[PDB]
Formats: sequence, C-alpha cells, structure tokens
Amino acid sequence: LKNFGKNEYAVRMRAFVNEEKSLLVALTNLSRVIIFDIRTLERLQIIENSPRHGAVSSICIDEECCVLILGTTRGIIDIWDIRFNVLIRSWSFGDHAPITHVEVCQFYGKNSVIVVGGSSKTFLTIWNFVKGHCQYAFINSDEQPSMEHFLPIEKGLEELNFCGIRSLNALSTISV
Amino acid sequence: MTDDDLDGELVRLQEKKVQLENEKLQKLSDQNLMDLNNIQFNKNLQSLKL
Amino acid sequence: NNITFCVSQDLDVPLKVKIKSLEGHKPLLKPSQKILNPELMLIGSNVFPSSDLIVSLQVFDKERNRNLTLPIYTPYIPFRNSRTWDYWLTLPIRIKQLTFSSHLRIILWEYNGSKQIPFFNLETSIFNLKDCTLKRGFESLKFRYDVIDHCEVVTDNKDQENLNKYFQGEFTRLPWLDEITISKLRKQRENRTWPQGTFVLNLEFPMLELPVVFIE
Amino acid sequence: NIEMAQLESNDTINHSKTELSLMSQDESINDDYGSIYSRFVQIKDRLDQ
Amino acid sequence: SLYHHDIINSISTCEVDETPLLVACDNSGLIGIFQ
Repeated sequence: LKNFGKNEYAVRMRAFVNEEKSLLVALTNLSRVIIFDIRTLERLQIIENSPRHGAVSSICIDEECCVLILGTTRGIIDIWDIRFNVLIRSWSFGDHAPITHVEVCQFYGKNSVIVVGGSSKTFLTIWNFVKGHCQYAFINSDEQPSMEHFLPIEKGLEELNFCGIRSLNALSTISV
Repeated sequence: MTDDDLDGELVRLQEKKVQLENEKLQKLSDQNLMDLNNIQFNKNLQSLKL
Repeated sequence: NNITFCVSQDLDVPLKVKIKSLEGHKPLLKPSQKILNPELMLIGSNVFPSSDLIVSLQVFDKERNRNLTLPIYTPYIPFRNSRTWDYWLTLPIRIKQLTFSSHLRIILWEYNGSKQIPFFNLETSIFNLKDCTLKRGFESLKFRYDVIDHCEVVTDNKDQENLNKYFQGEFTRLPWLDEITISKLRKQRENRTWPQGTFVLNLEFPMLELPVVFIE
Repeated sequence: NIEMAQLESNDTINHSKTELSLMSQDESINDDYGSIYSRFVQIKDRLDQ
Repeated sequence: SLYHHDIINSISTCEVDETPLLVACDNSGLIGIFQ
C-alpha cells in the first residue's frame, strides 16, 4: 500500500467474493475508498469522500456490493453508488456527533442500514435508506427522546463544527 | 480598449481564487486528522481508566 | 433495449443519429452570431452578419474520399438557447449495405446575413475499431478548422452513462437511483471550457445492441 | 471589486473559523492528565504486581 | 463482580458445530470465550 506514493496506511479493510467476480475494498490513511481486484491484485477504481465530511467513520458493503456505505467523522452518513461512480446520498441526525460504526443488517435487508453513532443517548440508530427515516433506535436512558431531535437532518450543511464525546462510554464494538 | 486589462486582471483573480481551494483542502485535512486522533486518544484514555 | 453483437449483413436497416448539444464559445452572441464587440464600428465596417447556427449531416465514404451518404438538415430554433435538440435524423444506407470502411461528417450551417449563412466543418468515424458502431452508444465530440477530433473524459463519464444503456449488471433499486442519476446527469451540466478555433458538441447515438460489420 | 473583497473576506472567514474552532491547544490538558495518569498507573499497578 | 477485563476492542460470533458461542479480545491483550 506504500506504492500509492503518498505513503498511506490502510485504515479499514473489507473484502468480498461474488460468484460473478471477487474483489476487496479498503480505506486509506486520508480515508479514501480504494477497491482492488482480488483476481489481478490491482486497483479497479479510487473513490474519495468529501473533505467536508472529515474522515471515514466506518466501512460497509451493499448486498449487491455495487454501493459502499461509509460514515463520517463529521457525524454524517454517506452511501455511494460505485456503478455510476458517485455519491448517492448524505444523511445526518441526532446530536450530530461522530458515527461509531455502520453496517447493513440481515433482517433489515438492503433497504435499511444499522448505524451506531449520531445522538449521544442513542446506542444504535437503524434507518431505512429509501425511507429516509430511522425505524428502530435503541437508546440507553430512563426517558423517551425528542421527536424533533430524532427527525432526519438534511438541510444542514458542512458548516457544522465537530462535537464529540471523550467519555468512556463512547468507544465500543458490535457484531450482528 | 480599457475593458481588456480588466478582463485579464479578472482571469488572474480567478486563478488566485483557484489556489485557495486546494489550500483549503490541505488545511482541512489536518482538522480531520485531528478529529481521528482525538477519537483514538479518547478510546485510549478510557482504556487507561479501565 | 438489448445489447448483442450483430454483423453487417446480419444487421438489417439504415443508420440514424440523434443530435443535441454544443459548447458556447461566448465570443459572440450565444448563437455564435456576428462576433459581438464594443468595436462594432468595425462590425459595420466588416459587415459582420448575425448568424444563427444550424446543422447538416453527411458521411465521408470509407476514407476512400468517395461520396455515399446523404446530406440532411433540420429546422431553426435559437442557437442562443444553444440549440439543444436530441433530434433524430437519418439516410438511406443499411448496415448490411454499410461498408465497415466509412466515416461520418457534419457541417454546421448558420444563418447570417445578405446571401450569408455560416459554415463550419467536422468529421468522425462510424464504427469502432472493435467494429461496434460508435459502440451503438452515446458520445461527445470536438472539432477545429481541420485535423481535429473527439476524446473521452467527461465524455468517458457520459460513456459510462452509456454503459448504463449498455446493460452492465443492474438492479431495480439501482434504477430508482438511476432516476437519482437523472438528477446526477442533471448535475453534469456544470461543465466549463473556453477554447477557440474549435468547438464541442454532445451527441448521443445509443442503440439497443452493439453492431459488428463485415463484407456482404 | 465586490468579488475581490469577497475573496479577502473568504480567506479571513476561513482562517478565523479554523483558528477559533480548533487550536489543538485544548488537547494538551487531556494529554498532560493522561500522561500523569499513565505514570500513576505504571507505578501503582507494578507495585501491586 | 468477580470478572475483571478491560474494554473490548474486538468480538466475534461463532458456532462449534455442537453449541453456539462467542469470542472476545480486549484492549489489554486478553481473549475469552463464552458458550
């Protein structure tokens, strides 16, 4: 990976093999999406997330694997279509903090994605991509959250200043 | 004839304004890196607390 | 529509081309008319006519420099609207009849002044070196007075849009997001360049299937 | 001219916002406290060990 | 509270072909399994 020329270290790596063809995808040190073909061990294409999103908060692959699901250190959610080689949509919600992880759930199907991050109190935020809403939000608290705060954030822009949490309850691991 | 020099100056201004974009990117890169490093330091601090 | 490889005699009927867009040079009225300027006393001196760009299409034969295809010309709307047509046109030579040796050509005839209407010239190739006729697909071109041609960069992106028409592996949600890619192709309008003595035009001729060609 | 003034104002806004939002100086406190805690841990844990 | 372990940096779900179970690796460089 030092052959990139900028000497970038691999952040996160996810590989997949379709009966059609097999390949791998990884995030650079500058959080840049690069999909290398497993067959030829060469780079098929290089995708780059907008600098306004900060860095890559997670890595996930679509069911058809024609699309990449990546979170943002700016506390945004970005799904991109590798087919047309562009960014499909950019989403945000809650307290607008950093996204712990992002993945595509099984029972939720490809039409819904599970993302840990966003609002503080909320442990895991599951939102349906097409629906543009969060169907199920698991939160640790003694009371029900605000409906206006839980509503999907769209009109917001890159001007938002990053606010995270240094608490010990932040970093965690999840497998589904 | 006086319009021409103004046009040229406008072009030079366009290039000069075109440099600040790349400058801004190179800038913001440090902000993103600072964010990531901050996250890592937070996790590490939590581990130290444990 | 379906893509498939189908040879010359195997392929049946005559070619047709839809033509749409261009690139404003901005040196004149947006129709490329009269070469506008504050010096226009000279424009009265040079008798500069205001020309409304129209188009004409005929094919240079085989690069054998013979003449085969038909010249054809359409109606006139604003070329200051940049004359975006997507207008189809055709001539009477089949693909079975079409010699794999052949080349397209076009002459943009504007409408300028007394006994005056402009003329610009361009030429290109019909089929692929892979024998597929323009890959039976969308394209974009560039041309100067002589010895100029087309490339693919953003036109290569547009060619990937033609790969959406060329039936790369596809799905239904991908189609809805291909409506979102109608929004994306709408976003593709952001293009900018300011060359001179040469011009660009966006011309899509996507067909169902990839041609192939041979002799009879 | 308004565009040039907008250029200067844009550079000014960018630099001012960048300097005000994160000066990276705030992390030095948590770094010092973390280092001290690291010393206390490296001492007490080994001692108890 | 008998169990003593640091924060979990990694976790994986698995099946033993007999009974299911989970494995975990913490930030202290320790691993454990629960069935």
